[PDB]
Amino acid sequence: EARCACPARHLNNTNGTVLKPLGCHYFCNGTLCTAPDGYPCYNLTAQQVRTLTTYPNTSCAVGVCMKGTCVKNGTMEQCFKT
Amino acid sequence: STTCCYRFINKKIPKQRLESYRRTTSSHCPREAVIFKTKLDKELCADPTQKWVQDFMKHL
Repeated sequence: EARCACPARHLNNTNGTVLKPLGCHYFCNGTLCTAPDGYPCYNLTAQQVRTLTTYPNTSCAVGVCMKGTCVKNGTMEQCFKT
Repeated sequence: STTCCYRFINKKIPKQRLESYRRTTSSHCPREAVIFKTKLDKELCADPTQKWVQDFMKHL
């Protein structure tokens, strides 16, 4: 908990929505942390992750974290890395 | 700019335990946060809606 109170990189988008992480896991200190349930997220396919770049080049599945899984909600966004 | 906080350090950390580092996360992060650093050099996420923090940032 306190250990997982550390910041990590989120992905950006051209949709004017909140930044969102790749999946619901992140690394802090010596802990591999899990985003809180309800936390927004992007669920990208292995292929989508392989081609992820600094500009949008695929439709990114928006999702909600629940016990470490990014459950897709149906919404798609033009996500990208900075 | 894309660094965001998933969770916060709930309890107040005494001023004697924190360094001078301060960074406000993007307004586009799911959760509004300020980042401080402990004297152990650990970056820690803090809720700016906690008077414990507004006091510290004023102190800086």
